[PDB]
Amino acid sequence: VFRDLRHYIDTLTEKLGADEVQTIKGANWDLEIGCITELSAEKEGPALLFDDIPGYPSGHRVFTNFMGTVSRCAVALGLPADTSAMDIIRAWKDLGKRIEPIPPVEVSEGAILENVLEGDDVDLEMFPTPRWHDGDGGRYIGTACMVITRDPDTGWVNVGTYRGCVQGKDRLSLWMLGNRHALAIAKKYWDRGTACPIAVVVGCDPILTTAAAIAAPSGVCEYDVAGGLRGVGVEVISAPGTGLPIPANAEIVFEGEMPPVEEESVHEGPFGEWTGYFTHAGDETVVRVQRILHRDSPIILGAPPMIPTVPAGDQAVPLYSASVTWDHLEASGVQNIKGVWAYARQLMMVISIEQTGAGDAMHALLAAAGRKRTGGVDRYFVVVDEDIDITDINHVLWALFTRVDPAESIHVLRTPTTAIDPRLSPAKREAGDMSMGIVLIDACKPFAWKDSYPRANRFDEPYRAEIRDRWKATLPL
Amino acid sequence: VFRDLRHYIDTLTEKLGADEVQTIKGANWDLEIGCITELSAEKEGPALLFDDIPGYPSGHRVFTNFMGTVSRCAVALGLPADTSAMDIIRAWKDLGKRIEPIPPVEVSEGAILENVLEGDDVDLEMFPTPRWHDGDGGRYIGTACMVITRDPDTGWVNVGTYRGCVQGKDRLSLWMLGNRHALAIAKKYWDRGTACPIAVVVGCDPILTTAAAIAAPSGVCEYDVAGGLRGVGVEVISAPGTGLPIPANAEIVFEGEMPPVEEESVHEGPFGEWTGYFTHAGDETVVRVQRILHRDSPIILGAPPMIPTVPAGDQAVPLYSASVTWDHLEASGVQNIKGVWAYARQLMMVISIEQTGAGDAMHALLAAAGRKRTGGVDRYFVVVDEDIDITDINHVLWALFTRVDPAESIHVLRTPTTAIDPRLSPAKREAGDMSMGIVLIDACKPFAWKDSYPRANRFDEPYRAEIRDRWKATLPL
Amino acid sequence: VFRDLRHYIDTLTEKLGADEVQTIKGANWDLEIGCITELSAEKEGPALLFDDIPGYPSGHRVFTNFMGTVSRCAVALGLPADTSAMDIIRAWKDLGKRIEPIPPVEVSEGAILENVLEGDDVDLEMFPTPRWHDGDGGRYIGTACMVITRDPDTGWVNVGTYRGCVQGKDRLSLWMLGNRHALAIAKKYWDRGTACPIAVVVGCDPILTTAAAIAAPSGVCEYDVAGGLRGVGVEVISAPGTGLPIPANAEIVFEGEMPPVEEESVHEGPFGEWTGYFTHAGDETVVRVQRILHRDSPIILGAPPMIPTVPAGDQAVPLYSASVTWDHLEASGVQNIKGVWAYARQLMMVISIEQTGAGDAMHALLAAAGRKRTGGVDRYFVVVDEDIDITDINHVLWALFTRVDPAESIHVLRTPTTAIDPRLSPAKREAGDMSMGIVLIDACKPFAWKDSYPRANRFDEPYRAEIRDRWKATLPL
Ligand SMILES: Cc1cc2c3c(c1C)C(C)(C)CC=[N+]3c1c([nH]c(=O)[nH]c1=O)N2C[C@H](O)[C@H](O)[C@H](O)COP(=O)(O)O
Ligand SMILES: Cc1cc2c3c(c1C)C(C)(C)CC=[N+]3c1c([nH]c(=O)[nH]c1=O)N2C[C@H](O)[C@H](O)[C@H](O)COP(=O)(O)O
Ligand SMILES: Cc1cc2c3c(c1C)C(C)(C)CC=[N+]3c1c([nH]c(=O)[nH]c1=O)N2C[C@H](O)[C@H](O)[C@H](O)COP(=O)(O)O
Ligand SMILES: [Mn+2]
Ligand SMILES: [Mn+2]
Ligand SMILES: [Mn+2]
Ligand code: NA
Ligand code: NA
Ligand code: NA
Repeated sequence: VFRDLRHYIDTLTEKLGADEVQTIKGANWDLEIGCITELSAEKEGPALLFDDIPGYPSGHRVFTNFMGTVSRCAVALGLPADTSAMDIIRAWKDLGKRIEPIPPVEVSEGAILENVLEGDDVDLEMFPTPRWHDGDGGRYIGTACMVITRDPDTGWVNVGTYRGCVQGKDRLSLWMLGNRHALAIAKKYWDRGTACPIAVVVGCDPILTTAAAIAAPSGVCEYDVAGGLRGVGVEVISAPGTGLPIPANAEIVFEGEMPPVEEESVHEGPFGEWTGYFTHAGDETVVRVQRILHRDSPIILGAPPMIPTVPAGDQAVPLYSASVTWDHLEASGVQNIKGVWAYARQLMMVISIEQTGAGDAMHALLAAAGRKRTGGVDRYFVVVDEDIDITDINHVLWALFTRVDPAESIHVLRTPTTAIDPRLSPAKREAGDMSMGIVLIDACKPFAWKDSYPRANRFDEPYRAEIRDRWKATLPL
Repeated sequence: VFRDLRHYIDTLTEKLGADEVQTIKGANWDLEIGCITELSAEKEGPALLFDDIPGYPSGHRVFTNFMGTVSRCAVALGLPADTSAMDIIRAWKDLGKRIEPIPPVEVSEGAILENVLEGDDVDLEMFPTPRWHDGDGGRYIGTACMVITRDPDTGWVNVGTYRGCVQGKDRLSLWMLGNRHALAIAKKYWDRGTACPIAVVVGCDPILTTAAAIAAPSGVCEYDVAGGLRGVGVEVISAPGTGLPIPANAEIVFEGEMPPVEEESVHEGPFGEWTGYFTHAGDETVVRVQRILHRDSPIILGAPPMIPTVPAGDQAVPLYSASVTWDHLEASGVQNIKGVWAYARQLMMVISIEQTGAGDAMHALLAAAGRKRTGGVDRYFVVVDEDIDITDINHVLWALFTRVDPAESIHVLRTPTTAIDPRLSPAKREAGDMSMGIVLIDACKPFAWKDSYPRANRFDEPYRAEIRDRWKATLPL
Repeated sequence: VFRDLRHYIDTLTEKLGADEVQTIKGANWDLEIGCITELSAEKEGPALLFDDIPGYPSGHRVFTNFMGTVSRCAVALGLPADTSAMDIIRAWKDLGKRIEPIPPVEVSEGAILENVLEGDDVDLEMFPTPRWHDGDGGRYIGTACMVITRDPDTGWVNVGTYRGCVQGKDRLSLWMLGNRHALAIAKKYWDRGTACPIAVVVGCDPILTTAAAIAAPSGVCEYDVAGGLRGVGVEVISAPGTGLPIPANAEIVFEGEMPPVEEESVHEGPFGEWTGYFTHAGDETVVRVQRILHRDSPIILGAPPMIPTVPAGDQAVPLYSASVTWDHLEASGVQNIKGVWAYARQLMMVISIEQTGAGDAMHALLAAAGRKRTGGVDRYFVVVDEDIDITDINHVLWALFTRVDPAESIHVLRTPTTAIDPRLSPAKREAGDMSMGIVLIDACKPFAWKDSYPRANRFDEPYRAEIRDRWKATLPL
């Protein structure tokens, strides 16, 4: 529950020390910002606040890696700064069950109205938008962002997150996969020979984009869902030109209309997919930007895609993957679950149970492998006992390294993949052949003889936590 | 919604002709009744009403195979006599979602009070109980039955179905698997050095035992659930001796108490498990029978176990298996489901989808294989396209025979089984080794080339149904 | 040993009651007859005798499903109406060994001469020929039929069964696979610039077509073989126009000549292959029909292809498949064979042995899998112990469901298939790639521990037969 981006940054330095966010002066938008973000992300550095970008006025800032740590996700979710990775999951999972839609609160004034820019004054190049990676088609101002549209017939307002590239001083490309709600709406104003009116937020309260990104059902306005996660409706404004609701204290908004493909498209160069590879460039859907709103010292909220095994700068904890699988395991009557986690979004799913029967391990693997398809590359599935910290790749590895008989525990299944999968050959795709496969890896102590298992040389968790909280100041631990 | 067994039999002959139930005179309780039931069941004969059993008074009857057909399950569920097998599933599945507990209705009079028998008059041998199979430990009067107990502290009343063998003129053995609600309750009166008071119904309205058998949650009195499936609470009576609620128009009730194992057990010979094999004999939990209630011409409702690939005389349609898997496939986001069915309870699960993507088939297989473990022998899983009648073993076979590449479509998975599995070796069990396996068989037309699939030489379903309903009288069809 | 079709129908109602054959009035040749045949066949109804077909004179009849039951095959083979399925096999197998060629008996008069039709009077459309399935290329009067030709040089007369479609009022298409004896002969009269003279029988004594269908060696006139199975030579007539021998009391004969492909072909639409799929339409070999002979109230003997897992209306017992495999198992020194059966012609072969050694089961599987290739789709092979009724799909299933360890007993072999196989992809065929595979499934009680196998809950066979023959009238059983 944040007022705006700045309340969030503050909150971070309140709960974590002034070191938790660090301001960087004189990095360049071209490659340099992105490359810093990527390395800092790998090293779980501070959240980065980029200032005095050469060619740009002071306070014209970029904020990256803003939720690229466990402890950060906890603050953002407003739990104790020191809440465990798996506790966050437990929390998220259970929030899921007790949240009702709380609508946005109208509100009359707000920081978004400090600088409004119309007709000629509309220059997208005014922002210090980075070119995040060599090979991007342009500069992607719209990453951790909101794309807002209103259904004209009902009045549902849908906020989702589509990549937005700067295509000129008044054009912003968006890429929406076929099935996107924004597009569903959009087509109402097309089959009526108007444009589809749209606003697009490119910096603001991260809880809001956390929500924009949530795969909310149709008809359901993800503004409400945000209200749900914070507990009070979000402070909002009729955008002047289009009427659409935008955040009162947002950082930067573009308003205006998006016509049909057949009338104006632009070339939307590649950008990185979630699997850590560049997707395809095409002629994409573009928006004519008619208004720019921005606060003084406007910050862009930047989440450029990284390879998925790097901490994800916009939520390092895999909230959705971990939690939704966990609900499926329960529904699938798997028992004594101690934890569910995902590395690289969903490419290794990990499950920690307490085995009470011979079939538990294989039952959890098949359960996890059969859950609701999402992003359509699946690969590894790993079950382990209740003494493995599955949020700690090292610990999971040691289990894969020391509790797996490869002749018995590795189950390679031959199954199809999806076009998105970087490992499908041109020859295969073209022939409609989607064969890939998955691995079910049973890394559990064998049940028949579990009590006879060699004992781990490692401190128990309680003690680990006694020493941690005792040697708090002194030493990272 | 039946008044009693006799309303049900009537209903059967009303909806199906007087041929649907047939009365059999002069078969013997020893083997002969059972053996007739088994063959008639295989041939989907009439529901059998056994009369003039030698050594027994007229009207002392046995009723078997009472729901051993699709069309019978439909009448019992009170849908059109001619409702399709899969329509029944669709119905059951959806009833599941709209039923609330409707409690039993007290009622003052009823047919159960025509003959009450106390102290010396209590002779279990009075009933023409069959010895259903050679190898049964005795005569099993308690098959399609209700075992009623009341929790003394709360007052929850639990009705479940445990095998009941006649162990003398006043003793009835029951076998309850460790985790049975009756036993949960029972242990309250043991840890208090009283017996556990119990009544046991051995003939009555089959909807009632349909419900007794439903794996209802703890705390939940499956009398209510019966109320749910019929739409009105069930007509019921405080049994005189124990207070427990029993059906007003029931056929035969035994009331009395069951002490702890350590005080009186009996040898409870084998009887057939659901997998079509004899389980183990042991010293079992026994009930001292103190009252016998029975109507004039009392009928025993008999469901002896058959091998599971025979039509199950007590519900030939696999209501629970088919429906609960279907809910899991939905939850697991499998789509365009046309049908789910099970042969031999759950040993082949079959799923009919309409493929819209390369991964559908394997996704449905894994989804089904990971669902909530129940009876703990799993074996085959089969997915097919939307033109297969999966309720017709012949049609499913032809798909397994003509749409499976064995080198690509048969996925043998190595997984553990449970002690109940007749194929686990003594050597394995003793060593705690439960290895068995399952098969995922993709019997779908290959998606990459589906439109090029050879065309089936078989009448479309609409036409099949035009000719069927047109040539109705004339010819079985 | 039947006089003609009518002696056969009679024989059926003599041995089985008047219910065994049922006369159907006012079904239409277009689809309706076929669709009734198919459903009645699935339900093992009566043999169907179709009368008063709209547009057609009375007694112009169609007879289907004429041998679509075990008990029917027994009557046809003239054994006790109640001979077991496997007894029929045992009988067939052993007949095979004691039959010598008994030639046809000349005879002077016969029912075939009641109506002869020449030049203009030749109208094939006169018969109430059904269009058996939607998708057939025309109406297939020639299904359960005889195609008779005489070798001009030697005088061998060959009768085989090729599909015959009505192609006009005086043209009948035949499709002969490359290697067919009729064609072998035919080519003698082509390489001599005459037509090949031919007669084609389309209703008659079913023993005769049983024989026409028998894959008799070259040089061997399958008229003789018929003599062998009945014990007396068959009553026969020089057809007037061509001289060829035809049955004295046949129902319907067409006589005339068939020229070479290059001189007159017709389009021979698809019809159903034995694997339950439509084959390819092509330009086919046609016969110019010059004579029509028919008895008063002439019946067409109709065996339309059904999917192979339906009871085959023309012999539900798989005489040839079951018996010839059985001889191979013997020759392959497999021992204590109790039974061999086939479902869907040959797509699951089943073998029942009495195991006396560790290697028996796998030895029977490989033996069966290596036998003489016939129709060129093979798929499943199943061995079981001597207590399985392998003629009862339910019983075989329960064995596959409860006696197979999938991790040990399922042997998938990678082997090529043939073009006929509906599951081979266009891409594969075109590349000359015939990979498919087969499964060897050992469903035997494991020998090492067989005596410890859980005991079947099912009535022994003797008793099953005591109750069956005791409760004969009373109840189907
Ligand atoms: C978090 C997030 C989600 C992206 C996304 C990105 C991020 C960071 C980017 C900016 C890094 C790369 C682009 N993204 C796209 C995307 N969906 C889409 O169709 N096109 C995209 O370009 N999504 C998915 C989208 O955010 C969620 O699936 C929404 O719930 C879908 O919105 P909707 O349900 O209202 O249609
Ligand atoms: C339909 C049915 C279910 C049997 C059953 C049978 C049938 C026909 C028989 C009579 C053929 C063989 C015996 N049965 C037993 C049984 N559960 C058990 O612990 N012991 C048994 O002997 N069950 C299971 C029981 O009916 C259901 O699982 C109940 O929902 C469990 O009751 P509860 O939930 O109240 O404890
Ligand atoms: C029983 C039977 C066998 C058919 C047959 C059918 C049936 C019902 C039909 C009518 C349903 C479909 C068509 N059939 C053809 C066929 N052989 C062939 O080359 N073309 C066919 O069209 N055969 C095979 C033929 O009957 C036997 O293989 C003969 O033994 C071969 O005759 P021959 O040995 O004298 O050449
Ligand atoms: Mn949405
Ligand atoms: Mn219960
Ligand atoms: Mn021949
Ligand atoms: Na969204
Ligand atoms: Na119950
Ligand atoms: Na032949």
